[PDB]
Amino acid sequence: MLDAFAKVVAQADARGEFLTNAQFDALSNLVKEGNKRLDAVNRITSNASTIVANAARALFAEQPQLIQPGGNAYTNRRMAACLRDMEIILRYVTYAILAGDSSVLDDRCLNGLRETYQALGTPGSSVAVAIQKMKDAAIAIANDPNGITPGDCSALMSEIAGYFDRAAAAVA
Amino acid sequence: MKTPITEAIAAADTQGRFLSNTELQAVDGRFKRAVASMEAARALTNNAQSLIDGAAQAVYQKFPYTTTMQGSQYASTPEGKAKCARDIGYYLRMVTYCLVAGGTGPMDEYLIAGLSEINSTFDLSPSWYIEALKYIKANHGLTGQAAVEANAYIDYAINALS
Ligand SMILES: *[C@@H](C)[C@H]1/C(=C/c2[nH]c(/C=C3N=C(/C=C4\NC(=O)C(CC)=C4C)C(C)=C\3CCC(=O)O)c(CCC(=O)O)c2C)NC(=O)[C@@H]1C
Ligand SMILES: *[C@H](C)[C@H]1/C(=C/c2[nH]c(/C=C3N=C(/C=C4\NC(=O)C(CC)=C4C)C(C)=C\3CCC(=O)O)c(CCC(=O)O)c2C)NC(=O)[C@@H]1C
Ligand SMILES: *[C@H](C)[C@H]1/C(=C/c2[nH]c(/C=C3N=C(/C=C4\NC(=O)C(CC)=C4C)C(C)=C\3CCC(=O)O)c(CCC(=O)O)c2C)NC(=O)[C@@H]1C
Repeated sequence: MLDAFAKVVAQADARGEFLTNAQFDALSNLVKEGNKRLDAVNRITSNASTIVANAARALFAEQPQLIQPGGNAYTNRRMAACLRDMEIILRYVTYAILAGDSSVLDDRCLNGLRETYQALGTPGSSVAVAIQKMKDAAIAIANDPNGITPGDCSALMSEIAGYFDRAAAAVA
Repeated sequence: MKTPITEAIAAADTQGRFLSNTELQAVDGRFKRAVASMEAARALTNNAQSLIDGAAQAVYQKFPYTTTMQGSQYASTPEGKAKCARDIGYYLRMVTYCLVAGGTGPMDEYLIAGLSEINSTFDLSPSWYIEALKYIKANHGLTGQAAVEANAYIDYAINALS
């Protein structure tokens, strides 16, 4: 697993090189902006059950065939597996946010996930939609100006969006 | 790779759970420490060649036989001196990487794993590399906690050679 710092170190080590000033500057900026990253992780983590439930309700309002009998989310066992999958993906995304690198999400969650759903008959495009709904909810929560010190989190929200988008693309 | 941030993630993942408040506080602490630690890494990087060159001489002055004993494993020859300067550069680079990442992981993974086997197989004396390390610790010219963070990873390397 890599965080943003280890990624830069690994890239540098493969070339046998000390860090450049551009790399130092990028990592120092990540540190200086660190409080915002911690808030995003904290806020999304603290609201995770809400993000999952509302994204699931939205998914099934939009794709009612999933909850018709015979649909992939019909029976409480399959519905519970689906909700669990949404929470798993969200959990690994919060790890990527803390790390500032997608490696943990790629290696421990996304790798092989498309094939897993194909083998099950779970439609990956529906999982991608669930993920995108969680994205929008997580970012509205993480970027909410209420009860937080005013400042610009837009670069971080784009980074967060990219992790969600990368997860959706992995199953789409 | 072990860092304070990946350690926190790994603990949460091991238990299938979201990150705890105590894990976020651990990353905050890493961010607070990163300031001086990255200061040291830039300083060492900017003066690396002087430190490498000076460290090479420190070793030869402490162990003059490495100057003249015939053998691959000696700085006997110009290629031996190249290999030795290279290795010293490797150790310094690893210290910069630990300072950048906030812990020992880069040196654990890229240098310490297998170190004893490499030094044994290739007839390389650990004392050689310890002397190089002591010279870097005394001549990097850092102070305050930048020197604290740096000398921690230096001592850590000396210990792995002991
Ligand atoms: C974007 C995410 C929104 C935003 C973020 C923002 N936060 C701060 C300042 C702080 N954030 C924290 C949070 C933590 N510190 C920790 O150690 C932990 C783990 C337990 C957390 C969650 C803290 C302590 C601060 C400093 C004190 C404070 O509340 O001001 C800022 C200010 C700038 C900075 O980086 O310090 C900002 C901008 N603000 C917004 O408007 C976004 C919606
Ligand atoms: C929910 C939006 C959609 C859905 C989900 C669904 N998933 C499964 C079964 C499994 N899901 C996984 C995924 C993971 N397990 C892990 O450990 C990890 C990370 C390491 C992931 C990403 C796996 C492995 C399975 C099979 C094994 C298991 O169930 O534990 C199901 C059940 C399939 C069945 O027929 O029993 C379902 C329903 N279905 C939908 O319709 C949503 C689009
Ligand atoms: C300098 C203190 C003394 C010295 C140096 C010397 N080293 C070698 C050969 C090797 N050095 C290493 C060290 C590393 N390889 C790595 O990947 C890492 C971590 C990034 C380290 C620390 C290794 C593995 C070798 C063997 C493989 C190689 O040749 O690269 C030599 C040559 C040994 C030989 O028999 O050809 C020398 C001379 N010798 C002295 O006398 C200096 C005091």
